[PDB]
Amino acid sequence: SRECSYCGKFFRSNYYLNIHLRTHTGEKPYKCEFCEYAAAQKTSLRYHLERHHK
Amino acid sequence: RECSYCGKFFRSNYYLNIHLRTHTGEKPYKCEFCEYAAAQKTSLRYHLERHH
DNA sequence: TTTGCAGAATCGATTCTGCA
DNA sequence: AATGCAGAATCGATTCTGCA
Ligand SMILES: [Cl-]
Ligand SMILES: [Zn+2]
Ligand SMILES: [Zn+2]
Ligand SMILES: [Zn+2]
Ligand SMILES: [Zn+2]
Ligand SMILES: [Zn+2]
Ligand SMILES: [Zn+2]
Ligand SMILES: [Zn+2]
Ligand SMILES: [Zn+2]
Repeated sequence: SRECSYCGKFFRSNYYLNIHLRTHTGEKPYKCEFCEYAAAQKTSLRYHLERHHK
Repeated sequence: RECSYCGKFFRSNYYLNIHLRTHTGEKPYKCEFCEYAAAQKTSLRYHLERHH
């Protein structure tokens, strides 16, 4: 589907909905290799690398 | 009135003392429903409103 | 159509400031 | 002058979206 069962928002793709759901479930598949930080989306990890590891 | 962490200046020593918590991580405002803690009163007030 | 990059927009959470 | 409440202003870690 494309509707979030938590917050009711409607998305352009099933693909992004599934990413979106991570924000409610707490799943965070992108692990920082340098510390124990994890992120739901790729952009958050990239930002984390640029600012805490430099 | 000068902070030694970020070099910023503040209007009073009273607020400078509060400001330092942003760096030192001292969080005297404590939620009585969960383990949340805050440096400034407004943060605790916001926390209580939407969460509890 | 489904996946993905990349970075701007968003808005929760916090800091700063007007006034007492 | 020093303390303090309360809300305006700001920030930034994440979500969202133009584009491919
Ligand atoms: Cl304390
Ligand atoms: Zn949702
Ligand atoms: Zn969208
Ligand atoms: Zn890290
Ligand atoms: Zn480090
Ligand atoms: Zn400082
Ligand atoms: Zn709480
Ligand atoms: Zn929360
Ligand atoms: Zn910003």
